[PDB]
Amino acid sequence: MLTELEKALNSIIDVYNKYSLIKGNFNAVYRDDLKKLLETESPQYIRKKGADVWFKELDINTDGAVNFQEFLILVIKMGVAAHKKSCE
Amino acid sequence: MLTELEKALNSIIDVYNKYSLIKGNFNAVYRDDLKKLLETESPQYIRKKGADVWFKELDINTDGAVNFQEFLILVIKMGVAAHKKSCE
Amino acid sequence: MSQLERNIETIINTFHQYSVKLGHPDTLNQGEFKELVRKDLQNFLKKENKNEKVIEHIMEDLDTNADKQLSFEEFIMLMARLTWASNEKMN
Amino acid sequence: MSQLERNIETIINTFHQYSVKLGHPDTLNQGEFKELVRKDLQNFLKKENKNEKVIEHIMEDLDTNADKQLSFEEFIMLMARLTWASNEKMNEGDEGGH
Ligand SMILES: [Ca+2]
Ligand SMILES: [Ca+2]
Ligand SMILES: [Ca+2]
Ligand SMILES: [Ca+2]
Ligand SMILES: [Ca+2]
Ligand SMILES: [Ca+2]
Ligand SMILES: [Ca+2]
Ligand SMILES: [Ca+2]
Ligand SMILES: [Zn+2]
Repeated sequence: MLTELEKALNSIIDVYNKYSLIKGNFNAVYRDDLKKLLETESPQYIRKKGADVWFKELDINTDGAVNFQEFLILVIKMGVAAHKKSCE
Repeated sequence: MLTELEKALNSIIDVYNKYSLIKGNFNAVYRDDLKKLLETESPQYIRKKGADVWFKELDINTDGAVNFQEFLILVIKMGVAAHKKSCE
Repeated sequence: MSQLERNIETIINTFHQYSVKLGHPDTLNQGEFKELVRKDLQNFLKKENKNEKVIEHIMEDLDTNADKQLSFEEFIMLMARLTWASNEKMN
Repeated sequence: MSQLERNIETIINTFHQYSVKLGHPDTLNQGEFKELVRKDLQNFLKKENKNEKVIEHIMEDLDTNADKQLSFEEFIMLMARLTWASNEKMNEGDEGGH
């Protein structure tokens, strides 16, 4: 059986696929899918940045999609911000 | 012997290390090192963004350095921009 | 809290469970990092855990400010790399 | 032109060498992409080149708008990934007989 930490990491994959499976390339999250992801999965202080702003930051190759690696940029940034809030 | 494309990809690694070996961690390009990297390695339309602006864009985990993976974000953006310019 | 937020809180709380046991309460020293990897990544880093040299290579590569301690900001890069690698393995 | 700029120019020139052959001249269809991979990534993708279905899957993963061709923007993600993989391999080290 996996540890709680390993299960958390595998669950992050599952969160991405919840949105990547919606349409198109199933290893791609499109702009509207990201808005849904942010609204549903992220805290207020992450949502406040706005879905279009986040999409442009995450879509590093400007191909109109956020792949899983690009999604992990959001995860990194959410983790750093959440850790800062936890210490405050 | 490697192909020209393969040697180009290997050369990108060499470029990063020219700056990551300046000081500290050899998988870290610090803020002043990145300014030097941009001034030497990137065209004016990339440098004009400002080395501080680039550093904030590229340091996705806000640990105060650009590691090799983060540097590849810059390489992706430079490539897309150079292609758009040469193929307007 | 969403599924994603709960997963991030698990990462944060796991890090803190080790970072608090010694020295600066918000950073991991080499010994606490090795203990975390050995216990909480015993499957994802199963092969690496057998070679203390490889684990030290991982630490040094994450320690971007070269202070022999891992901040959470340095540490989360490993979390993202292992998430990516898990996905690759399951596929 | 810097070393980095010449490396990027090489990526672009290689993409164009194959993108112009068929269909849209600024995208790689599956046949163009397979030819590029077979010749210009014969070493970096040596093992993958042995199974045409593996190369197909790489293309499908990069084709994020699902139009069965790779734009330069889609293609450059592979270049970054192969650069990363090369870096990883140089750090593990090589292995030598009977
Ligand atoms: Ca999708
Ligand atoms: Ca993208
Ligand atoms: Ca350095
Ligand atoms: Ca960084
Ligand atoms: Ca500590
Ligand atoms: Ca450190
Ligand atoms: Ca074509
Ligand atoms: Ca496409
Ligand atoms: Zn072109």
